[PDB]
Amino acid sequence: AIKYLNQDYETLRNECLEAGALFQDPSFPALPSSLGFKELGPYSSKTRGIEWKRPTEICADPQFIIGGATRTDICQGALGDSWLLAAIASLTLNEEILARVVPLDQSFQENYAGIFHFQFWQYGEWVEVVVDDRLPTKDGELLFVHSAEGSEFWSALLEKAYAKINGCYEALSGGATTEGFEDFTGGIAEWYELRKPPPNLFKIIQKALEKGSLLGCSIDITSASEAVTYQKLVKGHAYSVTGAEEVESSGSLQKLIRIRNPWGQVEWTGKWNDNCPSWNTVDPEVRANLTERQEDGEFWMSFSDFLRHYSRLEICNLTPDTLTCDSYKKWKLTKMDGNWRRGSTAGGCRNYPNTFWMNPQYLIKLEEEDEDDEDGERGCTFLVGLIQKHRRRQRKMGEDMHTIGFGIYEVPEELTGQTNIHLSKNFFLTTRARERSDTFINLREVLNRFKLPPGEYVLVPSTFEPHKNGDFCIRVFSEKKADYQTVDDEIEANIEEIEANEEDIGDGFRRLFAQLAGEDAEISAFELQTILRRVLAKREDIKSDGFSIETCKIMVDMLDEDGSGKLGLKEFYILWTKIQKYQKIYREIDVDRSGTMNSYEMRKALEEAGFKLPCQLHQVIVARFADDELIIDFDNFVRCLVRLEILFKIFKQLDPENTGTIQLDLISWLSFSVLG
Amino acid sequence: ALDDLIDTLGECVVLDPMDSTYLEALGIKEGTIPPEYRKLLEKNEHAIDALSSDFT
Amino acid sequence: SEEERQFRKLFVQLAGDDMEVSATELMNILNKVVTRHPDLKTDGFGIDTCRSMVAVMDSDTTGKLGFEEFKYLWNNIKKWQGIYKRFDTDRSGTIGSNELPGAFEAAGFHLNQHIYSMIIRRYSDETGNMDFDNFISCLVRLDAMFRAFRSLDKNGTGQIQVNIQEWLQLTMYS
Ligand SMILES: [Ca+2]
Ligand SMILES: [Ca+2]
Ligand SMILES: [Ca+2]
Ligand SMILES: [Ca+2]
Ligand SMILES: [Ca+2]
Ligand SMILES: [Ca+2]
Ligand SMILES: [Ca+2]
Ligand SMILES: [Ca+2]
Ligand SMILES: [Ca+2]
Ligand SMILES: [Ca+2]
Repeated sequence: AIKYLNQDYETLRNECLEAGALFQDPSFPALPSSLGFKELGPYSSKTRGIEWKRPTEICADPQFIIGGATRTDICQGALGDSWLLAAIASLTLNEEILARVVPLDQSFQENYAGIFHFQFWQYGEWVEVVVDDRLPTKDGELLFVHSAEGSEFWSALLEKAYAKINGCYEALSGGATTEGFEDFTGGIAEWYELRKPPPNLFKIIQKALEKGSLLGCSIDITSASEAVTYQKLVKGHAYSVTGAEEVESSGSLQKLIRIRNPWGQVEWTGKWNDNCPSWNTVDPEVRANLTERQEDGEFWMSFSDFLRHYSRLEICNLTPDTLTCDSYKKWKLTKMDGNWRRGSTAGGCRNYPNTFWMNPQYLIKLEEEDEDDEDGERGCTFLVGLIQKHRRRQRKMGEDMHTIGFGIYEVPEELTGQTNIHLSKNFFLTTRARERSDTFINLREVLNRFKLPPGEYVLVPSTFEPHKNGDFCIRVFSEKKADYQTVDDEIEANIEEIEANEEDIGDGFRRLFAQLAGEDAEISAFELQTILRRVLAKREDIKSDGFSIETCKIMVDMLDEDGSGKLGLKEFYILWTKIQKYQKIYREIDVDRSGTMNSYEMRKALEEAGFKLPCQLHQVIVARFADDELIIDFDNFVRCLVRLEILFKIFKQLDPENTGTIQLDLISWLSFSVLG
Repeated sequence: ALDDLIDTLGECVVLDPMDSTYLEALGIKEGTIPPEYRKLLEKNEHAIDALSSDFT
Repeated sequence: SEEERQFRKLFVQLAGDDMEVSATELMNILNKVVTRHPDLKTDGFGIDTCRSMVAVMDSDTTGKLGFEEFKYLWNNIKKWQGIYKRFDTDRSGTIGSNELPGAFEAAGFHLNQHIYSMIIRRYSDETGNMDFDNFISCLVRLDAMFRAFRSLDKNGTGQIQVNIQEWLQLTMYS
């Protein structure tokens, strides 16, 4: 798992029995802005009397878990994070996944300090987050989330761990349960309108539940006017589906289903509930194994009233497998992130052809042997999942989940033989999409299943309207036939280091070298700078800050094979051919003639230059060579392709036969990592 | 001459409606926050010269 | 215990209000401080070097420097400042060729003449002499790669091994 904010659990817990007492949190303040901004802000009346008390302080017997970490522990506090909370309640039905999120062995009595940890699925990686045990309490009792018995604390700390990843408590205000589910599972969220069930919906619930998937539901809201429905059902409110059973009550077979209300109080009325002599009509044998009689917000209802009353039903499966199917499949995963940014990459959907073509694009190879004829249709099954990163943390500024969705195009068979394969503005004006997301919706993730013939396809993710800023990532799940996979692409480069000798050099260059060098004969570092500025003030396109001297020196101490201070002919001829191509790429990739490389463009420029990097890495290059608007001017571009063409070059050759590994002592480690 | 150097850098219908939709985020209404807990929420109980200082 | 409270109290007033320090902001800061100290020769800190300072110091990778990051950086700059004026013995406002080995050793660093020369080739002006902003920019990344190395010398042997990833990660930072 990746360590969130790069803090470690076991290097904190160690650092107490050597430091003193109980531990605060630099990463995540217990100061009055680790809470809210507006509606629960630093001084909206609402916020006051509130105190960060540890479990030791408001509870003689501070426990972590007691009577298992079960679903009766989770009970909503003063915040609208039912969505997430419902998610937690249904998590505890699987024991051994709860494991992953909750390291159950924590205490207050062992080698303890005040720090805690949880693991979370986050936009494609598993991430472990640490918090301190201090929690928001007012008066005696707890305020946000709280247990059944009031000296159990795990579920409240988890809540705090989920706010930390989201900036603050108030940000957790509202969303979908599947946001929670996936953040616990990394699973595949299938949805269902309860107006339009598929046939075996009821049998799906049972499969799902058996299959250890995650389930939850909710009645939606319509504009204009009050909350609670008079059968006692909370409107616009996350509930957690928990039990699936069909049992013949004297007369007819009964479809029944167990839900849980995250309040932990207020169960539904009128029909089939808890204090209802319809339970007279059922056999005691499986009855006294399945139905209780106490208010915990948990209850049953007919599948009929369940269909009548609930609007939405979200489900999270721990595989891309569908539950309509009854057999397990093999699946490859392909991950890719990107950004929309107004001006360069924020395109809108196809409804806006003037911009649409400036979103990022993504290849999708559906391959011959992965074809099946299943379900009548013949093709390759796959799943696209587009998901907004970190949207919940821009809630401070006011913003929220955009309206997202995607479209798929068939690359024409004449591009088939190509890497640089980008799709034109006019291309989208002459070609309908081949497949596409259901709609565009303002969910955090939109993901559907597809089946197309083997071939190459472009994936175009977008908001509905252009000019919307935001980051995303994509999960593509391929169905595969078990005779491959375990195959993992890796960081590779591709030099083109040729053209030594006079034969390959030219008499033009030969003659023109003589000119520019002047007296000192080899071209100095200060000389190459004069050159770079000239071109910089010649080329109309090619935005640049200017080429610094610290960079030119670097260019010499790269092609300075013989060793001397400066650049001789062959040495310079190579340098030029290299700047020539860095330029051809920059040109060819700069399809909006900004004269600059945006995120996506960079990724494509690096690829055209031979490098093959993981997302983590592209994302470092960007974060390091890019200005605030997330863009790279020509000089940074060269600096970047230079540095990298060196790092790789230095790796190979220090590792000639491809032991994926290399070894360095201190002094020379400095001398590579800082210079030559 | 330098001019001559720089020259070496490269010589000189159908609509397809996409429909959208809007889904209300859950629990963004205060009517959804517990009664027992709604209770609690009311009630009630120069710039850079100090850096210069570090040099001399 | 005491100076921190009265230090943090005003890290904020220039952190902006995303609470973290930007490369542009870091620039702005520094250039504001040198002009008040004209006895340290410099052409000023350019954006690109403030980017890498933030890069190598950023370490929770929030892309910007929070308190413990900013504090650490500053504390070093301040150490290296006194080291500048001290080992600048001809009062030029630059560390010259011969002054260099003195100061770096003094900054805890231990090199050969070979390394020193090349440093001087890459970071010094024409005459061998070396600016202030350059001297700082330089020590920041010596300090980085030195801790990074440390952070892997678990064998204590003064000898670490890394793979393609790690290599790039730790060096795509200059
Ligand atoms: Ca329990
Ligand atoms: Ca009940
Ligand atoms: Ca010359
Ligand atoms: Ca630049
Ligand atoms: Ca040479
Ligand atoms: Ca561009
Ligand atoms: Ca800032
Ligand atoms: Ca930081
Ligand atoms: Ca001097
Ligand atoms: Ca300088």
